[PDB]
Amino acid sequence: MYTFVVRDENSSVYAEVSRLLLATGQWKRLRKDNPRFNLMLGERNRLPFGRLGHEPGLVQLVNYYRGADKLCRKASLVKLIKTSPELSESCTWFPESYVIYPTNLKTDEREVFLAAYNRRREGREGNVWIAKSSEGILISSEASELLDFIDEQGQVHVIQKYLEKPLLLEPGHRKFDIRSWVLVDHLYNIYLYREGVLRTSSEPYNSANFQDKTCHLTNHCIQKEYSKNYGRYEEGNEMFFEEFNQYLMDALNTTLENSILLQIKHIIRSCLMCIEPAISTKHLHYQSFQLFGFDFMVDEELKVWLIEVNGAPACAQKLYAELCQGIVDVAISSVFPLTSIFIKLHHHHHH
Amino acid sequence: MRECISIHVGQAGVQIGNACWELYCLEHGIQPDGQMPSDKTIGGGDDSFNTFFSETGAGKHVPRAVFVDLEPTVIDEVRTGTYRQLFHPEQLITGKEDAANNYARGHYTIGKEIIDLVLDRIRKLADQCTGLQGFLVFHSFGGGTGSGFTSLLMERLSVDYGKKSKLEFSIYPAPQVSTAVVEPYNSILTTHTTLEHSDCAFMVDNEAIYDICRRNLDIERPTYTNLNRLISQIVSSITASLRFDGALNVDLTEFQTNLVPYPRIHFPLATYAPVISAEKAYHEQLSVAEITNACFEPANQMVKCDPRHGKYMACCLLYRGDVVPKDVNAAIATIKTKRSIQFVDWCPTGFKVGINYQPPTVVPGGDLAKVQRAVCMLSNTTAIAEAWARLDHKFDLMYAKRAFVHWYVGEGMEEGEFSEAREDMAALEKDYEEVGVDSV
Amino acid sequence: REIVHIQAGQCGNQIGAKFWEVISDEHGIDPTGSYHGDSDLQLERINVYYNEATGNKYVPRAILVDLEPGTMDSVRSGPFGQIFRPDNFVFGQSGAGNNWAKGHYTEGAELVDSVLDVVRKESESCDCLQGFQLTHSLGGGTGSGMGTLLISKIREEYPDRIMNTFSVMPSPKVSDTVVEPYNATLSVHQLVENTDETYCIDNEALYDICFRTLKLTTPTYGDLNHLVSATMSGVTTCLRFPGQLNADLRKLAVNMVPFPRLHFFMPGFAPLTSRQYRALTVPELTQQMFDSKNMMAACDPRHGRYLTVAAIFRGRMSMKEVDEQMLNVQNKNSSYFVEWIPNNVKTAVCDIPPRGLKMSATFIGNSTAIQELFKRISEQFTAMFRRKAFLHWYTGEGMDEMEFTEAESNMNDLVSEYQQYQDA
Amino acid sequence: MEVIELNKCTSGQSFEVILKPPSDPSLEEIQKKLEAAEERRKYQEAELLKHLAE
Ligand SMILES: Nc1nc2c(ncn2[C@@H]2O[C@H](COP(=O)(O)OP(=O)(O)OP(=O)(O)O)[C@@H](O)[C@H]2O)c(=O)[nH]1
Ligand SMILES: COc1cc(-c2ccnc3cc(-c4ccc5c(ccn5C)c4)nn23)cc(OC)c1OC
Ligand SMILES: Nc1ncnc2c1ncn2[C@@H]1O[C@H](COP(=O)(O)OP(=O)(O)CP(=O)(O)O)[C@@H](O)[C@H]1O
Ligand SMILES: Nc1nc2c(ncn2[C@@H]2O[C@H](COP(=O)(O)OP(=O)(O)O)[C@@H](O)[C@H]2O)c(=O)[nH]1
Ligand SMILES: [Ca+2]
Ligand SMILES: [Ca+2]
Ligand SMILES: [Ca+2]
Ligand SMILES: [Cl-]
Ligand SMILES: [Mg+2]
Ligand SMILES: [Mg+2]
Ligand SMILES: [Mg+2]
Ligand SMILES: [Mg+2]
Repeated sequence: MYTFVVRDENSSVYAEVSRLLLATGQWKRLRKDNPRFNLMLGERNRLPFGRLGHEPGLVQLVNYYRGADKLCRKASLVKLIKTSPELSESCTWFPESYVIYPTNLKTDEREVFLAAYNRRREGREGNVWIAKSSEGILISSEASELLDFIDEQGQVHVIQKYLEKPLLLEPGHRKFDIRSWVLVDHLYNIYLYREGVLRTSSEPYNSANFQDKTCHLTNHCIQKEYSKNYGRYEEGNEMFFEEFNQYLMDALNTTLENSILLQIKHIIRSCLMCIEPAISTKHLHYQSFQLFGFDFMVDEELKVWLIEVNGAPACAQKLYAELCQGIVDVAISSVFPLTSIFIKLHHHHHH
Repeated sequence: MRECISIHVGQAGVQIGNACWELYCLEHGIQPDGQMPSDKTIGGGDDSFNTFFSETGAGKHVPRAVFVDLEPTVIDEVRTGTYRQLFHPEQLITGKEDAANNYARGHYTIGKEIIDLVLDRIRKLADQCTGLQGFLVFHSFGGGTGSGFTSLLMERLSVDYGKKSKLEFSIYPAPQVSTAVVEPYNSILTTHTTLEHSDCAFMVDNEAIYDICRRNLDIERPTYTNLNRLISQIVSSITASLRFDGALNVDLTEFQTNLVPYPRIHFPLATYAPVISAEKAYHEQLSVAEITNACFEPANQMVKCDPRHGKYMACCLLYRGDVVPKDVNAAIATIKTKRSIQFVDWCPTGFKVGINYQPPTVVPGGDLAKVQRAVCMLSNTTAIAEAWARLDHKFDLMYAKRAFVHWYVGEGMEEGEFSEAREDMAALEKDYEEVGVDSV
Repeated sequence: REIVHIQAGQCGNQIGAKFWEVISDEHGIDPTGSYHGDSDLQLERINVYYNEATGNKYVPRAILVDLEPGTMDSVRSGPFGQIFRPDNFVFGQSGAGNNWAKGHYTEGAELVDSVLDVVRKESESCDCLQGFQLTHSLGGGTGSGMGTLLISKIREEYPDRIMNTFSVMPSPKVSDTVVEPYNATLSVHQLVENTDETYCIDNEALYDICFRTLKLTTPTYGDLNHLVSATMSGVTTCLRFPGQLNADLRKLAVNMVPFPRLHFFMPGFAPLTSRQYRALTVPELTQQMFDSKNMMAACDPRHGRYLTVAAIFRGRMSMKEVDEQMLNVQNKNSSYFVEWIPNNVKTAVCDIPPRGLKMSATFIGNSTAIQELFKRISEQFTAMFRRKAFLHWYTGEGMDEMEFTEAESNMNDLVSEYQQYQDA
Repeated sequence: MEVIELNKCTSGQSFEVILKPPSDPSLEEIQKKLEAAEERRKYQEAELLKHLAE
């Protein structure tokens, strides 16, 4: 009888893993601060990694990788990509991004940022940007506007190139993003969940008024709120992969695998292999797994762009059941024994 | 040459002291009766080994050590043991009633009645010192004597020898190695009163030493003799530069200069490799690269913690055996590329290296195989604060209910010393997090 | 080091005699006090319970107390009767009539100073006395009333030694008289105040064990005392045999007692034996020793939470297996150990097994479930006291009803204190 | 990677390699504290002996 504790009540996905585990009849939940657990489903903030792996006679496992937040905070990720030789400043799948500290706080790139802007305006290039942080987003061609706005707010912001030429689904002439769920187990196997989702805009994309941000922001929250046509084409403004595949076959004569998924698997693999030496628990006295949400954009040339990585994602309603069963299968029962829904991401090219 | 006095307090400090002096004798060629044939300057000297041994007219080489236990059974085994002749009776000090795992009983009650006798015995050793640098203090955190008496001794040594340096070797408590239920209390209390009196302190988590002994020595249930011979190797690694010719860490002050830039953050992590079983039939010797790499595996540290999630303030490699500078730099080069080694911004990213060509000596019949090269890394990383987090949490659980508190007040301690000590530790954890974390 | 042992009253002397018979046989010492063993481990800690005599004979540091001479004459007549220092037989003639008041205030007061004189002579011959252990019952008059008077006097004269008792709790299933709840309630208050650790031995539990699992249809006091002897040998192993744990009660007291009044321990033994040959495995020892059916206090551990636990394994066995099994009852039943005392289970081992077994385990629980014992005594007390029944036996020796009201108030307080930590 | 302050002797060598440059109470206060605890003990003992005398 394995033992576990729950320290995030507000997590849709690990609530279901909690119940799935009880139903085995071989897992018993302890109280929050009982230290004699096998498994910790821990808090989002200030998870006490320093207290794991010190209980004699207990293999211990937590559902978070210590250090994985350098992938999962906007400013961190930018700094990680620019500084890590495996990703490089010359990184083809990440949008141009610059970290910007507000002036109250006074590292920061804001004047090497305008180098690029000035280069671009004198270059007659498309020159929309987007400022963002880790709801408070500004899309503007006015650089002199953008650094205005960052400093009115008090936390650090990322300025990133805006994807002016996105792939738009028809009918709708409308934007979307792709969310992938990836599970990294204690062995640092990288598992892509076979089902993703497209979070679609229900507004036609208009490239001349970025001041209105509902055809520009595909967040499920904003679409159910502000936009006239939520639910119009897709249930919950969520398109799944079988549909998006068929559309690509009919509309563009390709498939999801060739045109988009190869790129996505390469981005996932590259991100997680980059931080693997910093967060691996291979020789550690406790063990980690974690579920990530990767968010990609597709431009009209079917090039895939990573926009962010989410360290504590929620699932799509229809997929909770299958994903959560899969987390128990490969993350938990792998360590505590009682056709796969994941694609193992491994590549060993010789050079 | 400047002399160093070793002070061993309580059971843990005495038994580890015996391991250390056994090893030292084997390393310097001193026999159990104190004779050192190779010492050609008979009855005197100022060689490097003289910092730890004094000499008598007859040619006896005598540890600059005092043993102190509040009950006799542990030091009696010194008095009757195979190194009986090594020590002067005046250096072995025993009470008759111990501190019963109670910090307050060792500090206040039993301490008051023996502290002056100990300082007088300590003074007899200081008086045969042309130039004393200070003290090496061996004790457990969890014992009543090792915690309570030691902190009283540390306070008085600050008074009676204020310009001297004081280093500690402190066994941190682990439930796997027999443990009183109030050892978290004792730990926090003695850390709080010793913090300003100690210039540098090497913590040894009995949990890490235990697991090294099971995993690398194939000892399924390690004894204190197993644990202490390993600890003794590590301590010997750390002190060898005071006992041997060289130019790194040549006096106690250099330990603080080289390892402790911030004086409160004075807890260097020790990592040691390789530990090889003497029962291992076929063993292939490990290289300079391989043993230096092993310095960055947590399974080899004296305190299990994760240095990737902290920052370094200093780092020394002490090698013993067949090691030459260019292999160290080649090994360091390859390691910086494959490993998370981040320093605080105001320190250089660099390694002070010391090589002594004599490989580690092993106690005959011990558990450690002889090796051709070994290294002990001393890194002052903020990741060691994990051990304070663990201790403090356990302290918090018990003190919320005042469990066992009545035992301390009964010795004359005031409850408020508990919360004072816990508040100091609260500051220390935040210092560590200031230095070693940048904001999320 | 040295412990001075006292046994008071009928039950105190019968169990105390059989304790000294059992452990003297362990240590090789024969009925004339002459050693005859084959190991030096038998004599390394022999000084804790024995004085060395002229001729290096071993004499128990044991004082034998009663207000009548009957039982002690049976002891002097008994198997090991001559092992005892004759000067240490201290007895009155009148008895205490199962009357706490006679034990504590009248008959016993007359005898107590002479008991303290023998205590003092045994203390002075001690290199470094650590404290005292008393065996007595709480349901009669001598062990209950005089025993607690002695405990009070001894604390006055030695306030810094450890006081330790093995106290037999009365039960209507093994009952001599109706006034036992009165005697026991009066005694319990003394124990809360003036001992450091009390082993609660419930005659209820000893009966059920003898009946339900030893299959003894008509258990005698002899059967009950077999169990008590075996348990007493087990809890005193560290006091009598070499080990990594030395022989001192203070350290045990410090690690078992988080709050001074809650020092009432539920003992247990495995395998439960009547006076077989099957090998008991380490997993079996461990499962049994924690089994409610092996507890000598008729309380259900699952009704409370363990504050602290001490466990003592005897025999040749794998401590790796011992460590494993201990870790797995605590990891598999972590509900029943308070989370606010980390690592509150301690395990000791001793190579030497008791007579007739190759492997035994002794359990020592400080559980809040022990309140059930005190509630039970309290309900029996109250059922008589609300009618002032049988009080005249006590008022006739000078006691007032107020002192009864105070004693039950004290025991109900102790019960509330246990309850407070079962919910904390 | 600079290798500096090399020192040799017959026992061994030492040096420093740099990957990258930077970016007490009185005796009387103690004996007082020890005596204040001692009187807290002797008080509590007097409270016990007073209680025992009652
Ligand atoms: N590594 C190691 N730890 C020890 C040793 N002896 C005791 N310890 C540990 O120290 C703690 C107990 O402290 P002790 O040194 O035995 O206590 P003490 O200082 O003698 O004080 P009292 O016995 O309370 O008077 C426990 O955590 C032990 O595991 C030893 O020889 N080696
Ligand atoms: C004289 O009798 C005995 C003495 C000791 C004993 C001697 C020396 N030191 C200690 C330390 C603990 C001890 C006790 C309980 C503990 C811990 C840690 C957690 N918990 C709950 C430590 N016990 N002990 C031990 C015995 O058996 C367990 C004895 O017999 C019952
Ligand atoms: N450089 C960029 N170019 C084009 N669109 C972008 C963009 N950056 C963000 N977006 C759009 O903004 C939306 C969300 O931005 P953001 O990166 O902050 O996600 P989010 O953290 O707010 C919610 P979640 O964490 O679930 O993804 C994306 O879905 C995308 O539609
Ligand atoms: N287990 C056990 N209980 C006893 C024994 N003798 C008496 N008892 C119980 O002790 C209580 C009576 O106490 P007793 O010792 O005879 O009175 P005292 O002689 O005045 O101290 C009752 O609970 C009896 O059941 C005995 O030998 N063994
Ligand atoms: Ca010389
Ligand atoms: Ca100082
Ligand atoms: Ca009379
Ligand atoms: Cl000085
Ligand atoms: Mg986000
Ligand atoms: Mg001791
Ligand atoms: Mg009777
Ligand atoms: Mg008199």
